[PDB]
Amino acid sequence: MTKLILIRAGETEWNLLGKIQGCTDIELTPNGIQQANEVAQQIKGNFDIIYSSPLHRALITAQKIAGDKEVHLIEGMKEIPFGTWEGHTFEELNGDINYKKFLSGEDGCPFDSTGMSIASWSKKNAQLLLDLCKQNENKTIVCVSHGAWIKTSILGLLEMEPTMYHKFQLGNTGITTFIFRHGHPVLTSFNSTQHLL
Amino acid sequence: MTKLILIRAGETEWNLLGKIQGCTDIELTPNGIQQANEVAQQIKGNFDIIYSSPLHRALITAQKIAGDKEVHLIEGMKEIPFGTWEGHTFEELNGDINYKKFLSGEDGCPFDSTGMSIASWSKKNAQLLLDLCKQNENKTIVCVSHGAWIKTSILGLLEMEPTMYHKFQLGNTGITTFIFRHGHPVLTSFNSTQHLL
Repeated sequence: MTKLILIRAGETEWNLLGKIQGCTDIELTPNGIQQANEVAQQIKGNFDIIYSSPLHRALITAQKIAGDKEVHLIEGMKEIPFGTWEGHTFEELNGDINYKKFLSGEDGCPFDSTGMSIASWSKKNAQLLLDLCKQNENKTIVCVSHGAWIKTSILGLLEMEPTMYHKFQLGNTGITTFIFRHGHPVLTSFNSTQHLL
Repeated sequence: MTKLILIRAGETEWNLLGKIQGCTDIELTPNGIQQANEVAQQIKGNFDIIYSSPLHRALITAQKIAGDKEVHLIEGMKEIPFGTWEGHTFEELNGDINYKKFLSGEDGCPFDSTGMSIASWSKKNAQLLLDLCKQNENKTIVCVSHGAWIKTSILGLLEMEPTMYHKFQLGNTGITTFIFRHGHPVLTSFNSTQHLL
């Protein structure tokens, strides 16, 4: 009954460049809008309620999916801040100490100098998503958000070590779904992208 | 680049009952065959080599997908034996000590009285798939196999605790994909089933 659907925002120019957006409010590419429409077509109108991050790339994606429904903004669902890392590619971060930890597992995998980590964001976002699911018990919930945000959410809900973050790759408009088999969540799909051409 | 595609076999009557097949060679339902067509239609022959479990439910699904190509049998790809538990639902196993261990984590989560577990199958199936990937370095490899076999493969490739098995739910003709970034495997999709009508 209670079904959770996590959808990554559509494509942006910074995505194509490998440029870390984080909180930077970059707009969709024309292809990123096509992606939003194709994922909107896949979902049809199935969900009961749809939430979104307020960032444009996410919000526009959610509005295509929503069709006639309201899109409920959730600031908490905004992309994880990458701080100083924002504006750079990962290749440029090679001489960063916190990036060396981010990969290794040290200090729960720090996001630059944001004071926060894969470990903290996992607990935090998981707790958010669980509260939403309680709020909408026995409904199908769609949440449109971002790559880091969604990946930490997955680790959080499933209770996975922070270094598992680097073993999941999540695409633009990638569908990731949970159900709750006991009281705990169960992953039913991850990064389903068959709706794209 | 090396791409791995793990596909679960089509539906059977034992699947609809929640009945544990394991090694028993149950045939597809007419719907299971319709699923096999649909997944074959999605894949569109878009792979370089295809391997399969020799059990009919898997092999027939591989044959639909393969179309023109040869389906390479691998005995090691056959569904994990469930021994004692084969021919039963999970609800029937309530009084089994090994089933309580299978859930909890004890002894690497034993599969009945087979002398084997989620832990041992994880290492073993991980190992097999890596050898297959080495043999076909830089090709797109399809492997048709079964629920438990694929889930243990995921845990083994991603190096996860046996108990995580109960947090993944995989469907008939569910697509699951890996690539290899930095030498190590990265999950790009799990249980993608948008091809099903």
